[PDB]
Amino acid sequence: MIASLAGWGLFGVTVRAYQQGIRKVPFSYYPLGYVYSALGWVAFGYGFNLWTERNDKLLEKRVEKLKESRNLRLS
Amino acid sequence: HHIHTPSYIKPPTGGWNFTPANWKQNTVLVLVGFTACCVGLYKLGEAGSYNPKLKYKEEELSRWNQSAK
Amino acid sequence: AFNLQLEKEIRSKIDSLPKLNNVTNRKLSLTDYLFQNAANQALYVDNEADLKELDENENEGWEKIMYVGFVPTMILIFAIVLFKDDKSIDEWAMDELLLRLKEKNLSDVELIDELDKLSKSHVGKIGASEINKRDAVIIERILNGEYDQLSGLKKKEL
Amino acid sequence: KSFLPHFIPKNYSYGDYPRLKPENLQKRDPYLKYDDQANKRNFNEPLHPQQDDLDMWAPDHFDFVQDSIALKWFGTFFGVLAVFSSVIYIGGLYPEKPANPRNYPFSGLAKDLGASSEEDTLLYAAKIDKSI
Amino acid sequence: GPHLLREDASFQRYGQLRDNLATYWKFNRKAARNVFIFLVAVPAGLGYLAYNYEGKTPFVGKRRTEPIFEQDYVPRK
Amino acid sequence: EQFHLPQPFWPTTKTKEGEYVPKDSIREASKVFIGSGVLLGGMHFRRLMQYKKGSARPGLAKYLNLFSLSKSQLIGFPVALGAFSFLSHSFANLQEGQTATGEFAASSIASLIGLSIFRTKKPLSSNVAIAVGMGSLFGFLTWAGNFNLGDNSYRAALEAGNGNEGGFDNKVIKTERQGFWEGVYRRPLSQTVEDLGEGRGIITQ
Amino acid sequence: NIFNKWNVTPFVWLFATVGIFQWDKSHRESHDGKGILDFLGEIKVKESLDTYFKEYQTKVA
Amino acid sequence: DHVRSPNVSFDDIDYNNSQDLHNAQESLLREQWIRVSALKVCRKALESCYKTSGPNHYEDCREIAEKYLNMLPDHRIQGFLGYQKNDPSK
Amino acid sequence: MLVQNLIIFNIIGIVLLVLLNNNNNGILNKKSLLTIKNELKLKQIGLIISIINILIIIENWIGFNSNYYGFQNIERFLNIYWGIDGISLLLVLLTLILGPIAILSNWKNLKGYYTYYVISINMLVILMALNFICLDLVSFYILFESTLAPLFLLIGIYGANNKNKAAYYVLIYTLASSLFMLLSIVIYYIIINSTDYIYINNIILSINLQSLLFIGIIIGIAVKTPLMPVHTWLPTVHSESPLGGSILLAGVILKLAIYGVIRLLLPNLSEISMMFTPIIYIISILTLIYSSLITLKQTDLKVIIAYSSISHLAVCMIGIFANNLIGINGSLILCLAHGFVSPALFILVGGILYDRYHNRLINYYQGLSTFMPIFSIYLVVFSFCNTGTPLSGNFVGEFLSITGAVIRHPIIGSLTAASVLLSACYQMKLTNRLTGSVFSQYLHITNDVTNREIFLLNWLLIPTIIIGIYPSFVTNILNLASSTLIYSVLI
Ligand SMILES: CCCCCCCCCCCCCCCCCC(=O)OC[C@H](COP(=O)(O)OCCN)OC(=O)CCCCCCCCCCCCCCCCC
Ligand SMILES: CCCCCCCCCCCC(=O)OC[C@H](COP(=O)(O)OCC[N+](C)(C)C)OC(=O)CCCCCCCCCCC
Ligand SMILES: CCCCCCCCCCCC(=O)OC[C@H](COP(=O)(O)OCC[N+](C)(C)C)OC(=O)CCCCCCCCCCC
Ligand SMILES: CCCCCCCCCCCC(=O)OC[C@H](COP(=O)(O)OCC[N+](C)(C)C)OC(=O)CCCCCCCCCCC
Ligand SMILES: CCCCCCCCCCCC(=O)OC[C@H](COP(=O)(O)OCC[N+](C)(C)C)OC(=O)CCCCCCCCCCC
Repeated sequence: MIASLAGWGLFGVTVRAYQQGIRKVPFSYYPLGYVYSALGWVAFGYGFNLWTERNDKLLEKRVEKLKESRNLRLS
Repeated sequence: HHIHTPSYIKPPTGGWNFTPANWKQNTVLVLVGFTACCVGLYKLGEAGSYNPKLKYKEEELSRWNQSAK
Repeated sequence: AFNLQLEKEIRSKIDSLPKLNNVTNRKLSLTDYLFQNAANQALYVDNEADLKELDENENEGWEKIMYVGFVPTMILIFAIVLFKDDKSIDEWAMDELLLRLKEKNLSDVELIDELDKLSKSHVGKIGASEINKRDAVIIERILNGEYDQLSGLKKKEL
Repeated sequence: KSFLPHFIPKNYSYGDYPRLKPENLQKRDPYLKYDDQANKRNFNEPLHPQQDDLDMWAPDHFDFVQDSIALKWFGTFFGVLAVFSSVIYIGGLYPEKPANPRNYPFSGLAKDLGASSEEDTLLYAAKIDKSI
Repeated sequence: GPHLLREDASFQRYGQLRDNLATYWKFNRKAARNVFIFLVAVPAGLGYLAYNYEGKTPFVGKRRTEPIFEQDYVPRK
Repeated sequence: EQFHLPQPFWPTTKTKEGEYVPKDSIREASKVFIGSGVLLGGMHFRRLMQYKKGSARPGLAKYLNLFSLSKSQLIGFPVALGAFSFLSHSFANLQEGQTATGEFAASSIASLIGLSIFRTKKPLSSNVAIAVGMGSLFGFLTWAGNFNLGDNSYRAALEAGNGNEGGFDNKVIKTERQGFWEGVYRRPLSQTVEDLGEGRGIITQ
Repeated sequence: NIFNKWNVTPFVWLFATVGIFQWDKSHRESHDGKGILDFLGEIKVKESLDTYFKEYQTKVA
Repeated sequence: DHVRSPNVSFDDIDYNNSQDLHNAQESLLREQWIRVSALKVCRKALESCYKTSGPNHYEDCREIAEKYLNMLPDHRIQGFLGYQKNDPSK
Repeated sequence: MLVQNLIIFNIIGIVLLVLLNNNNNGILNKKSLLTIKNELKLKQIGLIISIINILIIIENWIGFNSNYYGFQNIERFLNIYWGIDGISLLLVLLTLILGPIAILSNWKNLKGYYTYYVISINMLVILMALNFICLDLVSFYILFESTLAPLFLLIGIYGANNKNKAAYYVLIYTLASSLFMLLSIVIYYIIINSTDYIYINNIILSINLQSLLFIGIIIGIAVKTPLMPVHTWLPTVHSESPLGGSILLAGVILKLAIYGVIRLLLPNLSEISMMFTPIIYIISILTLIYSSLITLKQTDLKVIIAYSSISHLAVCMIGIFANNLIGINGSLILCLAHGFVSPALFILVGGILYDRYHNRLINYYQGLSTFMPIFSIYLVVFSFCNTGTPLSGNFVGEFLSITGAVIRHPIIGSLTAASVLLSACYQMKLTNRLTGSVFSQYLHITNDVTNREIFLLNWLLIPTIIIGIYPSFVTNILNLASSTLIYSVLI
């Protein structure tokens, strides 16, 4: 799961780096902002992964019922 | 004679009556170059060429016509 | 190689000529564009604008990239289309045709003799050419029967 | 005497673009000096909307006679060569063959001309020599 | 740069007009006649040639099934 | 033999021969013509009352001028709508159903009739240009199946088993043509000859 | 100078290509016809490529 | 080495088998390219017969020319889509 | 490996150029050090990135099997399947080779903002290259239309006097027409639940539904080739777009329409394509003939070349809709040959003459051979390539395309031979004038072709002649991929 959270933190680095361009400051200005931004999107990324993992479990349970519903139709 | 503007117009073919000062030196090199691979054309041609009327015997062709019949 | 002491000489001399629009021992490195202080970078451009002001179509900065990266890339492309061991479908089909001729005529003394002595390089040169080879029986057998199996795949007729 | 080429409008209306009589520049006096001697044009001369049809690079305009006269002469010429052809054909003035045209043995060389069997003889045979 | 081209006002006026012919185009009877010919008449002519001979020309390895030369000669007298 | 042209037409229910009781064109056009003239004329005299009630208020006057209809529009609009209803029903009776060509003809003629009444002070070619544009819009409206395909939609077909819910199977071949929304793995070669014809690679060369 | 940078270049390309061309033929005399570029890597075969295609079409279904 | 044609017909497979339909498509393509190879060999015989026979080419190469003119219409690539999507017997 | 590396590497390249060139925006008012020599370092990094993209496709080419039927290098990335065949492989390499050429053609003829231009060029190249390796209809449409965003801004910022007209034309002609192609893609996803290439290729739809789907797709394709009568955007866009924009538009963007026929029409709508071929041939033949006669009357140098491109792409459309291998291979070779000659003619006409005299009116130029002999040699050489003179890849493409049309339709396909006459009429009318008579009185003598412009012309001419003399370099790769597109049942 580290690889997924690694990308989310890298997304947060991009968000901060893009913000520096908006505010017209050097990208090395206040380096702690990248650390703050990286962790804020790792937190969102971890919650996002739980959301998607839950969705796949729920989708399988609903699909089983849908297949039984379709088998009756195909007759 | 005229003005050929040869200061900056130097096409591969010469530009208005151009003969370089060292033309004798270059002519021998080109004549050597022309002669050298003119023999190369001859050596390649003798190896690669063939007579298309002698590649297959007339007896080989009679079998072809009957087999394809 | 910023060499700040060298710019000061260059900057001062342009000051000896107050009029405007009326050095080869200078170079920069890759690490200079990112690490020099903001004061020094300003000085270099002020000279570069003024040095260029005091002035054909060469040393434009692209020649090294194209002749070290691009031309070898096209050479590599030229090599691949020349010396890559890749069969095409038409070249495969000719080899397959000769293979099936061998399998249909195993009891053929004459044909297998020519097939074995027909080298792999002359497979695509069958017929009349400069190469002196015996394919008369090989051509004779292809003209006799049909060695494709297309009729065996269309099992439905009209 | 000198007439404009075809498909040259006698009037046009393109807003404020200057309206001028079309001048075929090919006909300009070549012994005058011009700023563009090859094109026979002076600098800043207004161009007709179809000037590309009325300058040196356009196809040459021959005007020795009118087109209808040239077309009438052109038809008159080839009409004579057709009347001459038609008089001989209808009257049949061309000579007859002095000999029966050439014939060949072996059923007119039918076998030598790609005939398979007797069903395709006259398909490929040349004229047949009936006298063995 | 150094203005290496001697700009001609009449050239510029002529070139500007040739780019902007669309402004003055009127869909009159003359324009309608050319529109009909180029976009209706000619496409219809090719339209009927394409579907008339759609699959009606088996010209691959087409054979000769009829003699070319006459066997006998008949004089005209 | 007929030319084999593509037929890009959305699916529609086709009435069996002997069906399609025709609709009275004059009676249907009468209701549209009379009802429109009553409303347009009635709303005209209602707005004249609003004029009399107030004419020194610019806000009311500006809004009333937008909705105001000229005299030739008060007559032309009911006539154009009445002719449209008559010609739409008249052509539909002719063709045993409604077609995009019939609606194109009915709308352009109805527009041209109305345009020649309430657009008298414009060139004739200008009125024809609008009428062709108006007629094309309604022909396109009919071609697209009016506001919805209804029983011919894929969702309707999917509920009737005429969709692709069960998938495909090449072993099954059907003599009858597949449904509009249905896809198959393999088809009878006779159907291809019916569609394309013989020739350039079908059966013969 | 007839040996300038522009005249020599086409000849340098020509001879080098012929040299590599003749080099390749000898390499095909000693490696069962395998070419001089065989060091870069060989060509993937149907069986190895079918498995990727089989897993690609299963997911699509 | 020299790969071989996996002889597989559309008539003996379920198209829902992704790998089996792929083989039938490949199988039909490879049999058509072989017929193109055979046609070229026959044309090679025609050219050699024509050159050698001289004025005798009409008689000497008659059956070779007849065979080439018969094979030419159908010894060309036809694709697999035509037979995959059409059942001739229906 | 291919798609993943081609996207990840270029994103790092895009971010790198932004980080370096935008670190000093904050009221520093400094002089920097990368801004010297027209942002030379930033230009050089982008030039290197373009060349490296060519190296990535090569690594996957070494393992390509020309004797394998089906897509290879099948990959999954961003929930999308990516694969390559013989047809796609050559178009990807053509697209990536033109990347460095587009950058180098605008090496020193931009008024400023070199980092923005280089990024957009590398961004246009990758999006177009990725369009040849996607394996579903929706991914095809995403990459088909994604290029509009950078192309619209590229024209409007770096364009000529009428750039505003040209930017609107490209955005509205192409977006409106492609939305009709999106309608057909939505229908496929509704009734089949997938847009995968292989999945939809096996399904036969009703002959009426195939007609509606064909028309939707053909509207998007016909505008982007372009064909008559929806071609009016191209001459306006080409005359105002920057030189690099014209090279990519004339070298890659137009070839996506032919690839659209190969993917979106031939294997899935096979039955209806045979029905539409006479209509396609009539439209294309008149596109070829009309564009050639219209080109005669043009007075703008870059518009003449733009109309020349329309005539040849009508021939490509004719070949690809032939149902035989000769026409399909001929259309593909003509696409590649055009992909080099057409950008070269824009460099000669809109990159060398325009950079010296800043005027594209034909009336100002004649007798250029007197003081520009090197320019005249390349102008004459590429003019004969553009008219399909033998020994050029254009002729091999044109001859097989015309032959494929004749085999497909002997009567009407014979009109395609007018390309031989008509192309030489307008191309040699322009070349005979630029190299004819006395050197123009409206021009001042200046420098001839420089080393950079010689380099661009040579490396667009070299592939054209190698393909022209030995096209089997291309036909071997295309042979098995093209044979799958033929639809016929001979009994
Ligand atoms: C004692 C007399 C009492 C009178 C009471 C009515 C007051 C006067 C109003 C004028 C009549 C119009 C309204 C009529 C009723 C509303 C329409 C209706 O329900 O249909 C009735 C009429 C006949 O249709 P019928 O088939 O008999 O009804 C169904 C039977 N199964 O169907 C019709 O044909 C009615 C005509 C409608 C067509 C004209 C209207 C369209 C054109 C004008 C548009 C008005 C502005 C647009 C409004 C929408 C704006 C977004
Ligand atoms: C100046 C800069 C210009 C632009 C440069 C572009 C840089 C791109 C950086 C990407 C970083 C990376 O790699 O992210 C990847 C990670 C980890 O992916 P995963 O969890 O394994 O999911 C697997 C991914 N599949 C499905 C492709 C396999 O996901 C992310 O963070 C997602 C990025 C957020 C996008 C916003 C949508 C999600 C929020 C939902 C709210 C509705
Ligand atoms: C558990 C995971 C999250 C942990 C951290 C989250 C709270 C961070 C607060 C730290 C203090 C702070 O923000 O301090 C303020 C700083 C600096 O501001 P500056 O603009 O440089 O001002 C200049 C300051 N001088 C003058 C002192 C130099 O701002 C930042 O660094 C902004 C980063 C905000 C990250 C927001 C993440 C949002 C994620 C949303 C997903 C849906
Ligand atoms: C493959 C997917 C890539 C996706 C990422 C796109 C790039 C992001 C750039 C953000 C940073 C930025 O705005 O930076 C600006 C940079 C560089 O400008 P500059 O010359 O340095 O600016 C001037 C500064 N001076 C004055 C100091 C020199 O402009 C770019 O990069 C432009 C690329 C985007 C153009 C196309 C937009 C299309 C939008 C919709 C896309 C579908
Ligand atoms: C089968 C393929 C053959 C390849 C080799 C053939 C010989 C090549 C000759 C190159 C040198 C040359 O002619 O170009 C250079 C000469 C220069 O003129 P000059 O005589 O030096 O006078 C100089 C005086 N000026 C400056 C007034 C001319 O021409 C020109 O610029 C004239 C313009 C026409 C260009 C001719 C290009 C011909 C290319 C052939 C296209 C297939």
